Amino acid sequence: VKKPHRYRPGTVALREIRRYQKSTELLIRKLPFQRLVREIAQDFKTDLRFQSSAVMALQEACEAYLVGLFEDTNLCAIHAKRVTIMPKDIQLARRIRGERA
Amino acid sequence: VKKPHRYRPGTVALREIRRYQKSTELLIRKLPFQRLVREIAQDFKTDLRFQSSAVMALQEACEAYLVGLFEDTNLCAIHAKRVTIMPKDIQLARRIRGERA
Amino acid sequence: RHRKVLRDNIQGITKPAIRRLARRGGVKRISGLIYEETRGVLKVFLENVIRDAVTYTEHAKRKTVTAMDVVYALKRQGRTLYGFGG
Amino acid sequence: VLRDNIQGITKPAIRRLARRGGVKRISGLIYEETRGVLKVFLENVIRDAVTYTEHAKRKTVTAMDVVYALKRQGRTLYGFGG
Amino acid sequence: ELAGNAARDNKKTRIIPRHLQLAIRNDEELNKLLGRVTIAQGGVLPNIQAVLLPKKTESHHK
Amino acid sequence: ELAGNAARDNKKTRIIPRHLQLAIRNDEELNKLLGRVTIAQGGVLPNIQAVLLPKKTESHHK
Amino acid sequence: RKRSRKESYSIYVYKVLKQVHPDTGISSKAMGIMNSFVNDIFERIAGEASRLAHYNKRSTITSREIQTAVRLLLPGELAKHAVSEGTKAVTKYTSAK
Amino acid sequence: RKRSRKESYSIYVYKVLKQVHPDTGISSKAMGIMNSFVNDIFERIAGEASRLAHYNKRSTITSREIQTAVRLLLPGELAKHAVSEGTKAVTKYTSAK
DNA sequence: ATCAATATCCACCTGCAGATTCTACCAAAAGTGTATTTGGAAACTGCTCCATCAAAAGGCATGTTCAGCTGGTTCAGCTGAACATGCCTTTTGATGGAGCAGTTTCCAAATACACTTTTGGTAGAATCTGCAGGTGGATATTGAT
DNA sequence: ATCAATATCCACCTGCAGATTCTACCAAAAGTGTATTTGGAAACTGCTCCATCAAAAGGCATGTTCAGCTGAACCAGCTGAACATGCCTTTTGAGAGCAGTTTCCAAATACACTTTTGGTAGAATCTGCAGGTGGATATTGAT
Repeated sequence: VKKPHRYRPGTVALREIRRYQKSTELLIRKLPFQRLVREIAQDFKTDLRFQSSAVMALQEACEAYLVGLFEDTNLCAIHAKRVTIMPKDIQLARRIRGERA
Repeated sequence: VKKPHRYRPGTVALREIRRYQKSTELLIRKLPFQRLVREIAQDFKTDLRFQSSAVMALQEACEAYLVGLFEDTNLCAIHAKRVTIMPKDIQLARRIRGERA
Repeated sequence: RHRKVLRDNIQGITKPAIRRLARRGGVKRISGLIYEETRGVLKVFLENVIRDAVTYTEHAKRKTVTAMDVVYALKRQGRTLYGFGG
Repeated sequence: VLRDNIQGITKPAIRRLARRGGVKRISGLIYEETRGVLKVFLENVIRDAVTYTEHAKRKTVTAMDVVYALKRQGRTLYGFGG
Repeated sequence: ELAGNAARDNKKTRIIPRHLQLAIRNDEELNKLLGRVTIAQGGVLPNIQAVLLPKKTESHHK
Repeated sequence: ELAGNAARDNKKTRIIPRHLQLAIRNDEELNKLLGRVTIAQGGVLPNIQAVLLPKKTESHHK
Repeated sequence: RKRSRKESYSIYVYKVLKQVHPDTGISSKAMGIMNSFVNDIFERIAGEASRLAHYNKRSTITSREIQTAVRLLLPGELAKHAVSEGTKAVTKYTSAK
Repeated sequence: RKRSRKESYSIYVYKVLKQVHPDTGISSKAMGIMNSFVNDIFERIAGEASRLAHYNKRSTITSREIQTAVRLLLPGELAKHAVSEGTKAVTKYTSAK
């Protein structure tokens, strides 16, 4: 070949969309998440221990929350006639759903 | 003055804003709202009667809900670099709040 | 005569009232199309609420809808209301 | 080296999450914001969980504590008991 | 306490609902606790977004 | 029942959670009942917003 | 030999699944999901029934309270079919004591 | 002359108001609002405390459970101040019977 | 249109972790009978809902005028998806041994329940004043010029 | 910018519609006493969890590269705000239904004891499915 084969922008991203939409495995790595949780809980109470299933539960809850947010965010972005998401989109969605924080 | 006095566009609305935000009186007239309530109740059960305070309470709830909706609407509008609200904004707001339609 | 006041129905909820409500929401400039959609939205909300109220009414074997039923119906939809009892 | 440990949640994992949301294009500034956002959610959950844990005068955190703390934020969870 | 302060702002000696709404919405924590509550006859805050207000460069222009 | 229909549709004889999520979200009424529930290992529905997809003007145009 | 006892709704789910689709199995995780689901609906309905009974100063829960709660919580046609099933169940049970 | 008796929390609120801002009154409607507010908070706390009791197989609801519920519902410094008031109050109660 | 490159679906097909079957028990469901508690069908009382017709006050359906917003176009940057490459944080997979989840004993600390005795919280009838409303006039604000 | 128009802010006055305060009582709070529970001290076990190692391997960090995207300028046009008005819709005031109590009881339903008894823990087998193996398509982009 004279040049390397190289997909155009969007195609491979869309391929990844369909792949991850077809499967269900968790996307966050186990160990870093474990260490994060342990550090925060340590900040609240010391020398705690964690069942594996509680960590898994937090994992599932976080990923579900994130995907829900990004979905509504994407709608907000499309509303402004763009395709690239930006922080103010997230802030808008989070302000409307009442998770103001 | 030969010319009748005339305010520039975008001032009497502001005057309305300050007047209605300083006060708390209900904006909608009672009778058509009352007739609407009775008409809608008829389609579920017949020969119902309504206490006045129940209708007043419903009116308050409706106005607060719509007021909040217009706030969220205007934010959705401002995100699109407009000042005029339109239906697709409303549809977006209701999609984000998690309601049905 | 066909008067049927603007429909003998919701269309008596005139434009300037909606305008006033939009003014309370901070709005400055409104399109003509808002009005109809708003009415539809309002209708939907009312329907659900009234249904619940009437259901409470049906449980106690009454034909007069009370304030308390409405308050509870508003509570279940996450729109708690103060100032009309409980 | 560790970077306050939130950085274990790498960029491409966030990118995969966004992909599952149906998003095509992501700005480089999202990631940092997302991290902060995530932290808040977790913090709230864990607080509630630990509080339940503290009431039983236990030192081991159980899944059920998390499930209840999620239930109270209106994000009810199925599939981990109770 | 908050309601009484808002009452003194309007030179009224008797607390009315408007004052309670102002008290709740201006304190962050209560607003979180009562985020999904409607105060009857409460109204809302005068908050208008800066963008929809006229141009502050409306001055000496010849 | 709905899950088993989806199972036969994917040529699998044993039920797993993905089937349940597919069954719930594809029915309007159950979606309303379970709009704020997370099924573990459930994933999401396939859905791409129409406007983000490339144009169908991808063929001989010369 | 000291050992525990954990209750669940596994067997009943299994019966129903064999009744509607005799030649088909289900994993344990999905069974867990169904268990959580059942428990959640049980909690919701009982809570609503309680609130109704308290507002009318009646100290007893009957099928009527459950029915009202169902019509409030569940939407439309689903509520109708469920009400019909429950009504048939009660009428057969009271007939065949 | 059937003469009813509808209870409320009005008078206590009025006392507190005269304690904190002596030269000030309050209408009836606002008092009704505050009454509904108190009722709401009471219901939330009691429900939460109940669930806490059931999860740990305890049949007594104690001050500890109330404390836990308050730490859950309320944010930060408000929780701390409320807890401090409660602890002071229970400490005074336990001694000076 | 055509044809090379990469990614994706589909026939054969095998050993096993998870699924199902099968024993053997005993912690939950029914029966019998009883003691205790209720929701709902008759009387009765006092708010307050049904929604007409004159007379009058003030809000809207219509039409008219024009400034300033929408939303289309063109385009100069710019920035973020694809990708190769290395290498290096994690994956499986074992092994230990400390200690919390959880169990059991049992009785000292905390509460229902049943009675009696104060008592203050709540209708209802007499007094108050802050604010609605009115009256009037100085200053702030829009805008023509 | 300066001056006219004109709404808004703000002083001063009166009375009455809601606020506040007095009074005679009955549902409710509280003190005894007992019985009846119940949750924390004490004592133990055994499953599951926290700190280590070793051989890969698959994912992250970093560094190039270019197609395609996000504002900024500008503007034809449309479309929705500001006022005259008249005109017409909305406010106000002159007996029986039904919510709210009360009797009081035929019916409903908790609770003590036994007798079963299907449900569950746990050992002992099945087999569909996570992998693999390989071939045939189906998108995609270059040209």
